[PDB]
Amino acid sequence: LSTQEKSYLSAVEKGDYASVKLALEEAEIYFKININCIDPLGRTALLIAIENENLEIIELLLSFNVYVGDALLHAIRKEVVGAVELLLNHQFSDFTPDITPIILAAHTNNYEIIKMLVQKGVSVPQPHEV
Amino acid sequence: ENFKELKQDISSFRYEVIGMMK
Amino acid sequence: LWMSYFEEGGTLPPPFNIAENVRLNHQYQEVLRNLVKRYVAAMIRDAKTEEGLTEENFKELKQDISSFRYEVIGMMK
Repeated sequence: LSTQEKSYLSAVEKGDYASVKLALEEAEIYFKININCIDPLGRTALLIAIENENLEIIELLLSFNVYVGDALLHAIRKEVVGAVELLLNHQFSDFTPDITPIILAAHTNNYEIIKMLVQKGVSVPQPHEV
Repeated sequence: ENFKELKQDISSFRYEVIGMMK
Repeated sequence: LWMSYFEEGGTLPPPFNIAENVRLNHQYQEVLRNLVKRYVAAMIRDAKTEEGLTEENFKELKQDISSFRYEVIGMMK
């Protein structure tokens, strides 16, 4: 949680573009900061970007190969649509280890997201009957 | 969850315009 | 009621009535850490978003636009 990381997280949250771009540029050359830092509330850059729905920021982050984790599930849970399209074509969990993307999508009615997942091809287990 | 997005969009627009004019 | 029929206290109907404690705190400590993490994440961070809007929000949202307008108008002259 160095001051450069705090400044960079604030830049991502507010929505400044040039600042985050040059920060990702100058981060690699020196290794003085980490792009995968964690907020005191457990919110890396990708999570907050997804929450605010900044598609350009999201793509920029993706291009520089940031760790994904349950970002797909986080985007599904918050009904963001285009982010799902971006996130498909590419150990403190939050959801129980028994949730697959189609299941969590079905939990929250969303015709678009469900129709997008189904075409890729998934299946849901049929539990044993008693 | 709606107010936050609506505010940050304005903020980002402001940054873009201000930075692009200098 | 149920808990009364667990220990080996009476075990008999009426008519016929004639390392270990220093170490185990470790696992429970770990479990508390994990549980508090889960709770604070999923109860007072994601439930503080579905509340509602009042005028305290509208005023800020309006004044931000006004300030942006002043900045742009003044900077262009």
